[PDB]
Amino acid sequence: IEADHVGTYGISVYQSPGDIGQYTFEFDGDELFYVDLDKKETVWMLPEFGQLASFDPQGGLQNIAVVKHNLGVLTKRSNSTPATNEAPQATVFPKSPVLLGQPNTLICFVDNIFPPVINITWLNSKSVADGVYETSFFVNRDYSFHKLSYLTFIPSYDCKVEHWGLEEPVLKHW
Amino acid sequence: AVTQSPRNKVAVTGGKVTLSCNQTNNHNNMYWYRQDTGHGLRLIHYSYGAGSTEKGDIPDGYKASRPSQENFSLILELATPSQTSVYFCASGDFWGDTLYFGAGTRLSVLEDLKNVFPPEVAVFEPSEAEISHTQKATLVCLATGFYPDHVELSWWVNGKEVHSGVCTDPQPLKEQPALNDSRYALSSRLRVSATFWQNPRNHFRCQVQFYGLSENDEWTQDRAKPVTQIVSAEAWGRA
Amino acid sequence: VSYYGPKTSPVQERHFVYQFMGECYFTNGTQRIRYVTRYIYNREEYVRYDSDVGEHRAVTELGRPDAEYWNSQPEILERTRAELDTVCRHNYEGPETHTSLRRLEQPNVVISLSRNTLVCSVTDFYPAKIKVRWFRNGQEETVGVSSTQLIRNGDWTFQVLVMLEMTPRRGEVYTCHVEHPSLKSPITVEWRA
Amino acid sequence: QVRQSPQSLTVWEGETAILNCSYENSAFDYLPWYQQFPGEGPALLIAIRSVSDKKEDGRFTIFFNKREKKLSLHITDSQPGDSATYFCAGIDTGANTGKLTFGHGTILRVHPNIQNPDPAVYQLRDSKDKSVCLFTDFDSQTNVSQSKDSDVYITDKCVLDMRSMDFKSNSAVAWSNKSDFACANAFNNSIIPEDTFFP
Repeated sequence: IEADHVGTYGISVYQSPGDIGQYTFEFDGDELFYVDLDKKETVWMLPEFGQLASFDPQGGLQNIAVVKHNLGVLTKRSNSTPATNEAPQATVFPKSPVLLGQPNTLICFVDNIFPPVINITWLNSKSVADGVYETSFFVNRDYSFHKLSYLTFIPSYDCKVEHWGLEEPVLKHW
Repeated sequence: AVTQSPRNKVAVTGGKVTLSCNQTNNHNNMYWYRQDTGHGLRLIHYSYGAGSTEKGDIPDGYKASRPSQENFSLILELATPSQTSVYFCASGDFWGDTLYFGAGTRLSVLEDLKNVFPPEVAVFEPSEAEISHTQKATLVCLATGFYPDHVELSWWVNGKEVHSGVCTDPQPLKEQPALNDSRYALSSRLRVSATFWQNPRNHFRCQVQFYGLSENDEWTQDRAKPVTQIVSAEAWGRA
Repeated sequence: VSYYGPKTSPVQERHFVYQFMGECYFTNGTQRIRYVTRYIYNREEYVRYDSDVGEHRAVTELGRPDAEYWNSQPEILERTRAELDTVCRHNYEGPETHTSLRRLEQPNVVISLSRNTLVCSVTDFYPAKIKVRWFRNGQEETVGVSSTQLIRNGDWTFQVLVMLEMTPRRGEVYTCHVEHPSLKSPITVEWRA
Repeated sequence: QVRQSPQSLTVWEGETAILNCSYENSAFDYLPWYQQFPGEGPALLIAIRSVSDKKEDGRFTIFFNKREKKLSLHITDSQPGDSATYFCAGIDTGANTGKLTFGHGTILRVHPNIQNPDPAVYQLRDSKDKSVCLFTDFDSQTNVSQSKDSDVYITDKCVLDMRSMDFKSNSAVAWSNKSDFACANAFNNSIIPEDTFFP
């Protein structure tokens, strides 16, 4: 469908087993906020938006409850057919023109995610977990997901991915 | 149906009370409220489904537990006099326009159990002046000196419970409003026809259900333990 | 202002996935809103409401139990139809006007010789509308110029890189020309050879 | 916050009781009234949406006014079986949260119809610590107030049994061990009809 803008409101996603869920808002392909389900708190992507608008996270919690219910009923209805794993793909690029001694942000872009559970972790072949920000799962037109992982570092690095439908982890070096 | 348990309970400060709510409506949302004069109904804790509990507006002092879709329980680990109240449990569908409440639980939390007394009950026979003046007879029943106010009054005429001609106070009353542990009194009236009252074969009885200590509770005084009991008084028709 | 989400309609190792979405399509502001909710089980959409239809519809056969059910109860169906106003129009006219539609980050334009080829890196701007053109000594260059697609940084900013194949002859002046709704007048960054 | 007025309302059978409600949040789009009978838990009486300026349900009617954010429940041909506490509630259903905000309730007492009024004060027998006096069969022009004398207890608003059918009157009862307690002065502190029977 054609439009000037798209608002993708109330993206609720639930998976069993494991009881993992996610509730997000989106505008024009960008995440307004996700509701943290453990701290029960609307977490805005841009804090400024968090100072200009508001959203009650309890609505996210009740929508997640509904989607858990529907997941049970439909899990039974189809005679318990399981989710089919998939092959995710990554792509690495920097946020700014890379400048030695001047920091900035590195971006790893995984796509074709289904189901939504990955370890997006990093490679100086040796784990680095500090100064990393992950986004929440974004919704694709094909109902798989994509997710960005940002790594901040000394402009001196492989993005390792551990999904289910990937036989062995796939490292995408820079 | 939404049913609570227990429906009456007396506790001492620093004890652990567990109000417990069950619902059989296949509803997903469950709520815990308390009712107090000057405050209306107030949400304590609620829940959208099994495993989750959300804080209401007044969650301090209480913890909640939703172990399954049909069970929602409210817990007071260090019970306090300020938590003495009437508690109500509710259920609701997703996006439901209706809350479905339970019948309630009256709970008192007391510093000392020394002020738990059962009621003294008395029936007062109709005046002959009212009989000769209106051809109606009004019996009046008094229940006095009880604490706390967990009391239900009923009239029994010739072995069965009567409802016509009955009106009782909606809430008991303090016999000494200055004291903070004043005992309570309730009054009721049963009006029958004068022809019915004067038949000395009819008997009339005022029964007062009082809720207090239980079996497992412990009593440390000379007086009989104010257990939960029926206390009645009776009058006989006459000439 | 407040954001409202739609109301997910309820129904009546091996893993299983469920997903719901509320899509609002605005053209010319709120002048033409389309509202479509989607119910997805195991990456296959099976039920869907669509304003253009005005009632739920099954997309796979498993959708017939819910569509027919959600169509039967007016409290639901009327609510989902009215969400085109209570969610879409409300969010656009309200919180989006204060946040997404008021955001204006103007870009950072720097030129740098890559080795020949110049690179005009245009970073950190919002929204997505942008024009970038090369000039050589003041005449628009459209041959040997290659731009990346629009790259979305994820933090509500975009970047685009425009590379021009050229040859540095001392005296020449190459300029990168950037047009964006956040700029009162276009940005012109020069690189003298 | 929801604010209800008045806190107590007393009505005679056949009258029209009007319970008033006002709220502050402009976003409230659903306002339900819950009815609570004594000893019971509240139940949904009648509800209105903000898009409507009313709601008819038999004898119960909701008059809504969105501009002033004011709400009113009319009970016509009030029956003694309507004596109960009524709660006004409001919720922004757009927030998907499911928390009603309850008012404080209004206690409605509906007095039963007296065919012939016959105000009188009677002295009841004790059946072998006190003696009680009964004031009954008074019309709408009598307001029974409490005693100026602690140790003199007066109850003035009994609630008819919900199942009662045949002998409904809203009497007042006074009792006291006291000393100078007789039924002539027991109601000294209230405004009594002049033609009040004193046997």
